[PDB]
Amino acid sequence: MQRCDWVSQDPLYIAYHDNEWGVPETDSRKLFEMICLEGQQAGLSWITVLKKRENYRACFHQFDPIRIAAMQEEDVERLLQNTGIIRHRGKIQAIISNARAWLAMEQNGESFADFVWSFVDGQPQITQAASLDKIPTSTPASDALAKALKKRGFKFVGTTICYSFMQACGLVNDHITGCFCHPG
DNA sequence: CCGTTAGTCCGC
DNA sequence: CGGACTACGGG
Ligand SMILES: Cn1cnc(N)c2ncnc1-2
Ligand code: NA
Ligand SMILES: [Zn+2]
Repeated sequence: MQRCDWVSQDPLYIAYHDNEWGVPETDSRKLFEMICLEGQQAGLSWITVLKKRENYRACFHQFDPIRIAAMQEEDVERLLQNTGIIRHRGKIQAIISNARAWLAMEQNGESFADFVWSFVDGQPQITQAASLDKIPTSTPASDALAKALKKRGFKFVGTTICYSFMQACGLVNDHITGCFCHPG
C-alpha cells in the first residue's frame, strides 16, 4: 500500500492517515478538538501529539467546550504536572481560551463548522503534488483563517497550524497523487 | 532573533 | 549522560 510521505511505520499513525486525515469533517466539536491539537503540535512532531491524543481527550473532557471553559488556574497548574500531555502553560491555557472563544461564537449565532468551511469554495481542493516537498505549508486561505481565528480570541493558531488543520479535517485534500487515499 | 514542550540525535 | 535542535509567543 503506497501512502503519503509523512506516514511512519507506526500503526497508530497509519490508521490516522488512512481513516481520518483529509476526510471532510463537518462536526463543530470535532473541528474544535482538531484546531486545539494542531496548536499543541507547535515546535514538535505531529506524532508526539497523536500518541497523546487519548490523554488530551481524558484531561480536557472529551473537548466539550463548556467543561473546558469551566477550568481554572488550579486545573492549569495541575495539568502542568501531567506527563501524558505537553506540559507547556501557554498551550494548556490556549485550549481553555479556545473553548471560551468557541462558546462566544456559538452562543451568539456562529457555527464553528460553518465558519471554518467558509474559507473553502465548494469542494475541497485536491492536490496535484506527487511528493511532500510540493505541498504548501500555508496558503492564502490558511492566512485568512488564521487572521479570523485570532480576531475571535483563539490562541496557537497561525497560518501554518491553520493549514495543517485544513489538511487534517479535509478542507483541502493533500494526499499525494500516488497515495492509495488520493481521490484519483 | 530569543523563549518553550517531547523527542531525537550527537558528542563526550 | 547533557546539549542542540527542533511553530508558536515574544521584543
Ligand atoms: C504530518 N501531519 C499529519 N497530520 C497532522 N494532523 C499534522 N499536523 C502537523 N503535521 C501533521
Ligand atoms: Na465553503
Ligand atoms: Zn495519503
